[PDB]
Amino acid sequence: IPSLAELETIEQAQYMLTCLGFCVGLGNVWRFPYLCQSHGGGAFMIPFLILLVLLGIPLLYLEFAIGQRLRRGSLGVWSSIHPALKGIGLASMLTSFMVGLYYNTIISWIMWYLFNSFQEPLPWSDCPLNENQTGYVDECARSSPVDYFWYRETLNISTSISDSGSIQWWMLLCLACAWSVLYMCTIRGIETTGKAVYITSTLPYVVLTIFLIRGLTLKGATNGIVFLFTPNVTELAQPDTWLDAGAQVFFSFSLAFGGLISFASYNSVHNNCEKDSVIVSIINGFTSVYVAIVVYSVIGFRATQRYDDCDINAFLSEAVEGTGLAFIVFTEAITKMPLSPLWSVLFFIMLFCLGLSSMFGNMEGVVVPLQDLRVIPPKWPKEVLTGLICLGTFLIGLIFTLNSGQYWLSLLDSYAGSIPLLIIAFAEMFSVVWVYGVDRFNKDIEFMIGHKPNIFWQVTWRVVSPLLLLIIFLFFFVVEVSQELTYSIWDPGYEEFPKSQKISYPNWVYVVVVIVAGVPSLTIPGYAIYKLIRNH
Ligand SMILES: *[C@@H]1O[C@H](CO)[C@@H](O[C@@H]2O[C@H](CO)[C@@H](O)[C@H](O)[C@H]2NC(C)=O)[C@H](O)[C@H]1NC(C)=O
Repeated sequence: IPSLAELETIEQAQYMLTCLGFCVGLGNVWRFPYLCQSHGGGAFMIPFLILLVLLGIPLLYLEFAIGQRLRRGSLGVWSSIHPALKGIGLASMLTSFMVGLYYNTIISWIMWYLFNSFQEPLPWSDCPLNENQTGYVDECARSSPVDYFWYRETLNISTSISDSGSIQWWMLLCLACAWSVLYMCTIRGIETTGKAVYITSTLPYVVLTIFLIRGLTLKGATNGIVFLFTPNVTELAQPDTWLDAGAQVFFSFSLAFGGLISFASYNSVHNNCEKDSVIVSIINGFTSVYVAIVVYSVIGFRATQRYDDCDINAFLSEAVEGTGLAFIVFTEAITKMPLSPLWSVLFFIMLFCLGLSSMFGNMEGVVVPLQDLRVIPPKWPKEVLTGLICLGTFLIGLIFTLNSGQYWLSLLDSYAGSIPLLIIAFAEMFSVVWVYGVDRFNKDIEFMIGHKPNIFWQVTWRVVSPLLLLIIFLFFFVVEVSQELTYSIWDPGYEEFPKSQKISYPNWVYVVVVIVAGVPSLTIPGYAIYKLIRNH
């Protein structure tokens, strides 16, 4: 590590749009709303806000500050503190790959909808007629046409994770475009993104505002809004609610991934990373709540319309459930708009840009570290590494093109983007407070900011944050052993078809969990041992 001296000598609007790039993403617009409805609004929102202040901000500040200090990427930072801690960056890289795997699938879906958004009568605006034009399609009439276009016309979802059917070639063609668009950006887009984020980070708020204006003017919006902030104590006492809220914060802030550390690694040795952390954290949080208010306003409308056809509570709880919640909700909203096609295009364009940028940043979190690992003949240009990475991920991504793809994505998302992040977070915190030393840390921050971190930072970094990730971790093991795995299925032929049918995951589903959530979590401890033993 350089001496503080070595730094000061090696030293010799924008602020806000770079900051914006960190507050928006598919994690805040696609994942957040779906996880909320999974816990009945309030019971998720409340814990999520609590943990965004006690783990979010502290960890974010602790990331920006460590990478500003060491002037090294995530894989160099940890190895520098202590050599037996390379594992952290390695686990960071694995997690990044496992998220990019299904992040592109999301982006494939986004474009698909964009492709279908150039028709005066949008294809989800109503129900399709049977072969004899005798009535509406049954599955479509019992469910919503917006449900029908997501579940049948788009995904052609099966009824189990075991029933795979074929590969949805439409999805393939989009995913091919998504990966190709990604490869093109990785080769050149990188610099362009630095010049394009100025709109990609602003457009979201613009479009969301329009959708907020319509959402709040929809009958029943309030029913939705209040449901988002009235916690069901019983659910608020579930160890899985506090486990999911925990991971959501790390996924929204992009913490426990490595990008933020590398980003700060290129900041001035005197940049105030204490303000950056706060500003970014606040906006990122507002963004998620803002998106939830938009979505829940629409959910309220839909449910209220059914409580009218016929408590609203039950209706709201059974309005929209799953990963496609965002696609279904925002599409329903679009249908209720003048010249809908224009709005559909605007929305899918901004979502595609928000996704492309989010995915590009994630790709870096896989390629950069690999390059540093020096695991390839130097000759091989970054192109080779990137193309190879893209190709490999795309190949596995075909699992989501299957008719059971949605079931797969849900499974992976529930693990690949959860426990692993929690582990990395704790590891990082501990390594900086107990290995690197909190005292040294405080002095270094006092050298670049001028003052030592307040008591808040101290208590959070030393006790509260670590303790929280310990109890939440324990929860994970009281949930994995005290709750049989179950997933909802879309079976048109089933009593209360529109209702949810939570079936049990096959036994082979555990080998999947052990791979996605296990390898990255054990990468840190494994490497440590390797080094230690090798050290003797
Ligand atoms: C409030 O939340 C609780 C907690 O999830 C809900 O209770 C669940 O009800 C379902 C349906 O019968 C059961 O399968 C679960 O086992 C229950 N979980 C627990 C821990 O109680 C409840 O339905 C929600 N509704 C209310 C009362 O607001």
